[PDB]
Amino acid sequence: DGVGNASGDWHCDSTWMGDRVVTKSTRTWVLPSYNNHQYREIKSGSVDGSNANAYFGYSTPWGYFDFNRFHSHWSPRDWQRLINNYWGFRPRSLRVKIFNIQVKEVTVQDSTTTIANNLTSTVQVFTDDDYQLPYVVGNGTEGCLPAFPPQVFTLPQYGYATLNRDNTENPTERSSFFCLEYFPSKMLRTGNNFEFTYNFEEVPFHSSFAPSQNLFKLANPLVDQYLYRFVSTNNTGGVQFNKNLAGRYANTYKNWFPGPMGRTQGWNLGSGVNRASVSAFATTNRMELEGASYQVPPQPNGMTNNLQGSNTYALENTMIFNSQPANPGTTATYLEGNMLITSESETQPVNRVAYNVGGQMATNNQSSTTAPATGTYNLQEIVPGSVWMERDVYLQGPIWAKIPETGAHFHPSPAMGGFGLKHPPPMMLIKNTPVPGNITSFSDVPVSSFITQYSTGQVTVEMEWELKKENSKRWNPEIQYTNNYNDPQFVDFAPDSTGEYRTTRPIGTRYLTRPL
Amino acid sequence: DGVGNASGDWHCDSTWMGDRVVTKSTRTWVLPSYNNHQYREIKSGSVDGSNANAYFGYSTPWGYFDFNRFHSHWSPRDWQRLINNYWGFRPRSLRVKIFNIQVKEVTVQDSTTTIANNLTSTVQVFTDDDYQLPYVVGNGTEGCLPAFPPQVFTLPQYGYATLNRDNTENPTERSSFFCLEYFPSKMLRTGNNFEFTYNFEEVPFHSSFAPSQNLFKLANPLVDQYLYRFVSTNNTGGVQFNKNLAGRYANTYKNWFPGPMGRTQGWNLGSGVNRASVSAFATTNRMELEGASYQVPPQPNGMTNNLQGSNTYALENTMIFNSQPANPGTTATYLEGNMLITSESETQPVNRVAYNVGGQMATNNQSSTTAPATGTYNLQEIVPGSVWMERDVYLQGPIWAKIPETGAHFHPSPAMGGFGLKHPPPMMLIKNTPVPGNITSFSDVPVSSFITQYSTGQVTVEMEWELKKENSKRWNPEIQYTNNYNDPQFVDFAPDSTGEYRTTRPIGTRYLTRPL
Amino acid sequence: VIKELVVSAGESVQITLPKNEVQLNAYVLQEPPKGETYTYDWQLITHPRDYSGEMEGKHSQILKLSKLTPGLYEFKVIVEGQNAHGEGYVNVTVKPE
Repeated sequence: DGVGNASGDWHCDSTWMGDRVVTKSTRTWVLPSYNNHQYREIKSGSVDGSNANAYFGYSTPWGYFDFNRFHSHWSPRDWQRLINNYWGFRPRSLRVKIFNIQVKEVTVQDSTTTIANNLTSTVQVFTDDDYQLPYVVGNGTEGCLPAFPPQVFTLPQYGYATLNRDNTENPTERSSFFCLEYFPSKMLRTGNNFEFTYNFEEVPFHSSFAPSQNLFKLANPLVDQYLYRFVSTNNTGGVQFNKNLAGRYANTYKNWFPGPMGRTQGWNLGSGVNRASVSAFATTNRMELEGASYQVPPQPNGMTNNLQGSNTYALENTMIFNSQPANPGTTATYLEGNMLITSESETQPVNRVAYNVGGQMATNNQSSTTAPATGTYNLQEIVPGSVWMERDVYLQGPIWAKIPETGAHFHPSPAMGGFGLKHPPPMMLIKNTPVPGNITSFSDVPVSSFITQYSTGQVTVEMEWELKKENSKRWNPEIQYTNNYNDPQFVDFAPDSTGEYRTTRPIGTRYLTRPL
Repeated sequence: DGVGNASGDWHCDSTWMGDRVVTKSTRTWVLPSYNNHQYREIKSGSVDGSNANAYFGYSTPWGYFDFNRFHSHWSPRDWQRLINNYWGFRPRSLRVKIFNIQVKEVTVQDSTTTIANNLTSTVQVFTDDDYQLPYVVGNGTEGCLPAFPPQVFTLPQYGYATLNRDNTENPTERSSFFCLEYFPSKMLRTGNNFEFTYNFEEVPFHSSFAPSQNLFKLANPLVDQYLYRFVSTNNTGGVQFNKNLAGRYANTYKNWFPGPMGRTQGWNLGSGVNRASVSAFATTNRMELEGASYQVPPQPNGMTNNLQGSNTYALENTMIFNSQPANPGTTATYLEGNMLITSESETQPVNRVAYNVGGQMATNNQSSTTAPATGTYNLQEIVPGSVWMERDVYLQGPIWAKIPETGAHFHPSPAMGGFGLKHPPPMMLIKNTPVPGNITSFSDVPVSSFITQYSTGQVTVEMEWELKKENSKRWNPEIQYTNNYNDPQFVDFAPDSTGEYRTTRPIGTRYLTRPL
Repeated sequence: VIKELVVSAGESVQITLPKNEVQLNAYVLQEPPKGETYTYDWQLITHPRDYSGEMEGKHSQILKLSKLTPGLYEFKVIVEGQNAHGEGYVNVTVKPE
């Protein structure tokens, strides 16, 4: 209620309750006064020789809350207890609560930066629950809540890129500008707090199970099919047929088919017999959209890199995390030992691999003169009767994404993994209100001299997850995420002597196994 | 409720109410920001030539409250009124209450350390009442509430040592990491307080009485036993018997037996005829546990140093306190005049002495050729029909300890004395919330620059003690703890001209006397 | 900013009863100028349990010390100058008869 009273407590826990788990998480944040309290016009042309990077947009002084990663809510033990016990999970509700606001004021006088707090300065928070702003949350950007609870994170500055003109930095007449002070926002002093509740829409469970059985090997290898296959022609043009035998899965009749494919390049990790000195930009899979051509990693769902125990990965198809957060705007050439190169090997009985051709189809009509000929294709889209698996979600990866408000779409599983939401959690924007400096006269030009200041405080996020319980009559034990290190020099998913949070490997969800 | 109102009063008293005494005690504490708000990896190898000292563990920024000593609750007069009037005591309830929180902020600018308080900064307190953390309280460590109420103490930093690997500093795959911000903690401003109640489980009373009668001398010396003893054999092999006479306790039939024993070395205090220039490390009693060998003072219950009025003590068996608190990490060679070397002479009718052999047993089978031979043993464990006395508790010593969560145990009297608790008082952890400094840009790396700050405040602890009333038909007066000094140069258990709290001698509990 | 100096005088002294009356010097490195005045601060940090107390801080180079029960004595001396600040320790170990 006032300055000498706590406006909320530290809730950071998890409570497994049957087929349901709430996951609370309080973090501490810092909000810089971005742009010195003004809207700016960020724009760029073709950098790196590509006019795909040309954008037009606006950068606001508003910061925002991005709790759209799984480690922001899940400890690695509560993640381990999830992915080794349950076949699925999906979010149900959400409860965000910003509290203990305190706003300092830096006063650099003769290089003595005194930092004191003003009790009177406010903080604006609104939530965009009519979805009228550019939703920039679900795009794999930084500025998230940290994985580790005693880390203090700075809130990312809110910008958005509108329509540019002809792949330049210049706008078009459809390019918009959203003023964010034209939205009603709650003014928060140091004794006020901002609560917010949200209920997720009906989404499918994330299929956190690996297949126990190949897709083209769903018949039993004991009894044989009552269907025959064309095998050959005789010395005349008379066709000949053979019975599909029992375990001959290469030529049985299939009833279901794998998912989409676009053949990406496969690069060897580990030892590697890769091509030396490849500038890997000019040969990636691009998807040209209204002018320029864009790299689109990862490719849409229905494929996999990395078959099984092979060091060949499709690096265009994968999600490559770093081990630690990096400095912004770095041009460092990281190697294999720095990254978390993340495999989708668990879905190979259903999905086709991305560094191999998917099949072959007949190219000509045969005759007594022309022999039959086939040709391999590098990409195949949705066929009726297809079945694929969605992208695996990770502890270090995004939870949701917003479906773009277009006319139509085909089934909206995000390519980066997670939950495709039509009405996602609304984007909580926040800024410091501008406090003017010493203004002694009237002028019609607006104030450009402000008290330089930042605010800080805590935020708690309480999600709730409906879980799909495992129910299998499998006899032998399964593979599960065990803590298996040979001679650990450090405890993983735990700090070090420096005090930085050390993660080494990404953690999937498909560890339970389930027959098709 | 707010900054200008006291959030609790100074309760520090004791209220004897029949067979019950409540003992309140308020102290003032200081909490430094330990580790600069981060988890670290403390580890060590073999120091002092011993790989027993090799540990792996983690050090938290959390401090904790350790009121697990008897002088934290008891004045020496209320301790004197206890140990001279009652045969037993045990804790019943507990009530801890942290209040009057105020958090300063040190700002060293040009070597002028200005210390001002911020009204907005918080303090996290949780209590670990599901016992999920490593309980480090009952282990004889420093950082307790002081004996003397106007002393201000600093809260000890919370660390714990997990499993290392092969007696090195490296971890094993079973070594855990407990994040303490993954526990729900109450955020406390300067107008908030933290209350906590606790009820102790059913424990036995501490037997605060000395025996009035020897264990092997429980018969009367007037009438003689109806049981005979084998005394000798004649010139043939014919056995001969004699009646056990009345007061001949060296050869009567015994019904109860003394406790465990492990023979320790006995060293002479006072004048001393000790062996000169002994490096006393290589000849102590060790107990090798999973690799390395550990000194284990004091040895388990059932023995005593110091028979009666002799200057020979078993220094491996005793509890050696200092007179004053010492600086941390000191390598000073203290002498007899500095220490509080604490005798267990009061329990010698029941317990065996630790610098003598406990008995002798037959080593061979006799014959007409071989004579009978016996051999002294240096250690004897639990025999059915044993009876020993527990370790005496002291005014300067620990109250409780936690039984380790293993499978099984034998009757859990702690070797350091006190009350073996299965569910001990939960460990009240506390830290300062991190307030970030001047952060002007977004970076994905967590904040490492903080406002350097400490907090201070008061804590009151209200225990409640059920007492066993003395009821004896002894005629003559007893020995009691009297204030007996010959020419005092200072009042003991009271300050001096410097103002430091002067204690000279440890105070037991066994002063009442009671027949077996 | 205050600079440093060196305190070195022992650190064992190892006196023995009955001859308990000892005094401790305050050797300073390096060589001070004749204008710089030093202030000293002798503090008793450990002493035996039967110690009476006649050592109170002389703030001088000479530390008188009387009525010593046998045990370990530790003195934290604090040497403070105009732009110089050092400190030292001394273990006086009094043995009985």
